[PDB]
Amino acid sequence: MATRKPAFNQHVLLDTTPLPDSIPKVKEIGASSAPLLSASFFIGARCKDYNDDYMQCKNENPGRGEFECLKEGRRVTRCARSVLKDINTHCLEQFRAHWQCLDNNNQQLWQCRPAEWKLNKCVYENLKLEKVIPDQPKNSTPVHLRQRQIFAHHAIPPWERPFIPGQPE
Amino acid sequence: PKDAVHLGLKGAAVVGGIGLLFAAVRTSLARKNVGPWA
Amino acid sequence: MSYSQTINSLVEVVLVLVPSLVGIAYVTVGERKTMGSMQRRLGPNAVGIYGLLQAFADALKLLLKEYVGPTQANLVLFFLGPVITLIFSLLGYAVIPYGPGLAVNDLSTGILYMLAVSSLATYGILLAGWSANSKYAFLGSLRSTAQLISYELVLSSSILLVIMLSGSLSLTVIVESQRAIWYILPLLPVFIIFFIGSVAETNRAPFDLAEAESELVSGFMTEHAAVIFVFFFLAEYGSIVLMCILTSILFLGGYLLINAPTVEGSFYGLSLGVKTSILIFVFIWTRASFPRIRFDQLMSFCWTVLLPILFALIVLVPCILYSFNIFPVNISLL
Amino acid sequence: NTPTQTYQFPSKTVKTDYPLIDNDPHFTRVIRYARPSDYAHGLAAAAAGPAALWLMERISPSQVGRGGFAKAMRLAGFIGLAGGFLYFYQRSILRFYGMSENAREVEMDMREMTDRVKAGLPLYGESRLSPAMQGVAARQSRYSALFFGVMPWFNFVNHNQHGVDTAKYYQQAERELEAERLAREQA
Amino acid sequence: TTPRFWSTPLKYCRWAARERPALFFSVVIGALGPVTLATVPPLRRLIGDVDAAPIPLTYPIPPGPRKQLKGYDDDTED
Amino acid sequence: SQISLLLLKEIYTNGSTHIMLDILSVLAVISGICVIISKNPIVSVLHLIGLFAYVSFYLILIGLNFVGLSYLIVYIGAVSILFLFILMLINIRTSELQSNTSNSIPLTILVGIIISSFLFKMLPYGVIISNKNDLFFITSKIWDGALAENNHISSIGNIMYTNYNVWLILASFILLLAMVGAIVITIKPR
Amino acid sequence: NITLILFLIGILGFVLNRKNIILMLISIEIMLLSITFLILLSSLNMDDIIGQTYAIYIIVVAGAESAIGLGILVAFYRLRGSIAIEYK
Amino acid sequence: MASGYGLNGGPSRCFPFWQELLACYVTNSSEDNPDGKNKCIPVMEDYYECLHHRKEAARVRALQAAYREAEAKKLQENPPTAGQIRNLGLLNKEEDTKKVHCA
Repeated sequence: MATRKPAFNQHVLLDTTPLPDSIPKVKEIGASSAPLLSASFFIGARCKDYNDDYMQCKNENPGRGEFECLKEGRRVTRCARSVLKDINTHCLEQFRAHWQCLDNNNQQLWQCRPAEWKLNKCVYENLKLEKVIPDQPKNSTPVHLRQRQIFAHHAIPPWERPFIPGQPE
Repeated sequence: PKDAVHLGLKGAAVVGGIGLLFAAVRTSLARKNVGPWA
Repeated sequence: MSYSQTINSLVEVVLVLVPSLVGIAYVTVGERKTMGSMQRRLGPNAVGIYGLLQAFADALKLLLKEYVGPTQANLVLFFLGPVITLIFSLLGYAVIPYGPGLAVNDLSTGILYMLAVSSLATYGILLAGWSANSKYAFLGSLRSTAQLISYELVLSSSILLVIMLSGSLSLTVIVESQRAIWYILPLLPVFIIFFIGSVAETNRAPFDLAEAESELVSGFMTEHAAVIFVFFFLAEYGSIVLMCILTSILFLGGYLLINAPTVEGSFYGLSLGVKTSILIFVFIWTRASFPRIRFDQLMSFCWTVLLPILFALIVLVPCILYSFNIFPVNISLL
Repeated sequence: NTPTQTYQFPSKTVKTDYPLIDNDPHFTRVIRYARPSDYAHGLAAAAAGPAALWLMERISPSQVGRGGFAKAMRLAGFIGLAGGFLYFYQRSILRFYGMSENAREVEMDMREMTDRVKAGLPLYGESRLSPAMQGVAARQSRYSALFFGVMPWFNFVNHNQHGVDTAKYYQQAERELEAERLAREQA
Repeated sequence: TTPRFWSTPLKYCRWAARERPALFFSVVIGALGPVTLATVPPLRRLIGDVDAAPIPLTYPIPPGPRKQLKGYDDDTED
Repeated sequence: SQISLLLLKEIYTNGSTHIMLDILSVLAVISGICVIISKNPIVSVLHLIGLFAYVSFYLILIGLNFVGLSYLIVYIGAVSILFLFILMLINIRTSELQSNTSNSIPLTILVGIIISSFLFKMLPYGVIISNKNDLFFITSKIWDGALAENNHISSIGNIMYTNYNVWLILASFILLLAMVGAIVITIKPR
Repeated sequence: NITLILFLIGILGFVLNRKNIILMLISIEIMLLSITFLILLSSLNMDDIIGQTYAIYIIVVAGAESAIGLGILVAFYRLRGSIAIEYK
Repeated sequence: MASGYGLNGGPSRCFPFWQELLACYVTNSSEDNPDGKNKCIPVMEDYYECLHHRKEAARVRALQAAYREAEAKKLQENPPTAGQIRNLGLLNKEEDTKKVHCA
């Protein structure tokens, strides 16, 4: 259906018809918005090649990406389920601690920095995955590793410290 | 072979229709109130 | 959601309108009691304890006072103008954030919404004054039109300098952006100018030309009595508070602090009100300090002093932003 | 270091007498590649306007007040300076547009650019602006000195979209890189 | 009385500041912009102040051929 | 047997009703009529600002928030100025006596129908829609085109000063000529 | 459809107007409004920001026209003394 | 539309159809052959179809009348209520989903 944002939508239309047997089935990701934002930088750190392969396939078949790149899409869904399972079997308390703060904080990452710095160190030492943001200014300390967040309503506590992989306490 | 009697009315409706608005323009430019049915 | 859409909308509107209409009544008593203190007087202290029921007696007295429709007056317009001014003045409270997004409409373009609603309400003053078909009300309405040709560009110019820093046009985002610094520090000349225009925008003294009592008898509202007069008073005093809120939104960090949601949400509400109440005081202090300016001189002041300076800032300010690499991202973030 | 692609963007082809070097040259190149004749003509053109208003004053006075003619000279002085600079810029850029005899410009273009190749530095240089913003800049200024009579415009953006296949510069430098290595061998 | 700029520019700039400050200081503030644009950027990069990279506003499609990925295929679903 | 198509009412997140566009549309035509049939030039200009307000409210309800607010912001100041010129240049009383006849009704009907019939085909399917088997527009969601959704005021700003800056430069010249010309012809001579 | 109806009001309010020249100048403002509305409604149907850009430039020149008109109207009134259009 | 700039800051939905028509004309029409542009006719109708939607409006009208007349005539057993539709794909409402999908 159209990508226009609706202004007079009073109804919703569904379609109980399933994808044909010729297309392999993929169990869809069951995670909601707040968990997916807390795991995004770990999805990226593990599924970049698959994510990058899907999008390059769609740019290789203009106007036909939906129908001719289905295998890549199943591959991204599977790759991104692996991280979700991995975070669950190894970081379950910290992961919930982070995306619950995110739900109460407008999904703003700067508003939940102490929960991210705990979840990230649990992910780094268990799933060996590390949050990387490209082209951050080199002079300035990265914003996700800054002790003081200027846009945070509750000030980051002095005891809570940022997590940098490869550095001990 | 063409229906002259049928054609001519069509020829009259076209040209005569133009004179209808030239008549309406004359009524509008009138300086005295006579009414729409003028 | 958890309960009905209509009920949530219902109680939110009530929580905005009712406390504001109560707040409007107390600004009128507070101004009368504040000037009196500056005037070595008391102000209202006998209509209710400490005079805290005075605005209600004034309100109730007028709704029981006889309306007059002058024979020379275009009567449908004689009633339409005050009704337009009141409705369109009170609409401006529908985009005020009493917290992050805690507004009746968290619109993406709430600053343009406020300019549209204020401009439309001044047209009621113009219409009501003309409609009366009496000399002083006619002279009052012409001054109000001269006054909007004076302050409207000034506010629109001033706000565009705030939008260059915020990058949003949404009232909450501008407040969120001030968690870095209040905009009264880097934009100090703009804050003075915007405040000056707001006083002119509200027809408050020293710019009370449309309703001047020492030059015209009541200006545009001279034929207006009973409820029509009361519509114009609630519009004016509701405009004062709204412009003080907006000045606090744009330069003083808005709600920024100087059961658990309730305790936190209260601090935002107090913080906005404290900063608004200080600016409400500055209005009353200003009416008590200065003579009335002459309407020729107000037009010349806005058009040869204020605007020339504001156009030069409009050039200067983005040049500082590009130079220091500080153009704000215009995406949704705060 | 061959890019393997030397015509990334579609460009307008114009029927001109001389070879095309650059349809959107940077302002510094237009000045740098200007001939001494271009300074001479532009300076004479700038002198022409106030000298015209002087002769009109001498032959046919305006009967203006005491300080009006000096005021008019200042305007005529500026307009001739502005008109003569546009004249001087237009004379050099046409040699870049292939719309004037440009034998000197072609060789000093082939040297400068093939120097940039062997230096590894970008032919047209580096830009603070985003790749799309560069496109808008190239599509606003290419062949834009043809409109100088109406609306002036100068390229201050270092972009890579100049209308010419860049292969000849690479195809050239490697030959200067082939001969340089061989000359070093016999030493 | 009032000086003329072209006769005595400095005496005019003093007169303009004292007697017509709102107009004269509009020209200073406005002119200060193009002075800012010509001086701050060179000195900022001089002192190592580096303009930040543009933030992504569209998915960054990688260049080059596809990487021939093995893994996460249909068999792995169960 | 098989249902296969589910029509469900949207609980929340639903849009406005399209009934209001028919209210604004009729009021906008009513108000347009009264701008020209009214005997008093001030009710005529009052209907004028009402016409722009209904057109602007229509524009806000279809999601064109900036242009609708920008229309109302610019045409209220404009109508206020037009009010100001009626007071100075028109005798209100003698104009309310400036009664007109309907000798021009027959011209109205012919001129009305002939233009409307001709320009009804010139307008496209996108607009002539919604003039017992109706069509329903269907909308869905994308994520690649939603990474940084801009507001229409920002979408215009993204190109008003680079891709289409010639229109801005020409626009500025028209405003300059109006600022110089409108003052050259009305300035006090001294 | 409101686009045609509005455009016909402004055309006849310009040609059938027997009151005064400010109402002449108003009816031009109505015609331009209807055309802008047609352009704004099409641009939403075709996902085009260019139509809104075109609309905004018809507002800026429609205000330039109405300022030049009111300026010329004042000049004419100072000398004629009536901007009333006279029939019979 | 033809510009390339849509309402959200992203590209216009009919831009790919406009670029194909321009690409087709430039790469088929020439001075040697005036009639290469006849290859551009289907490409031209598609650009108009993405703009006005008359052909997709005509298909949905046909199928929608065919569809309703079939479901109306078709035997009816039990209507899935709106609440049941609202419970499709939930966490602990397996019974409702099975009824909706008739599985």
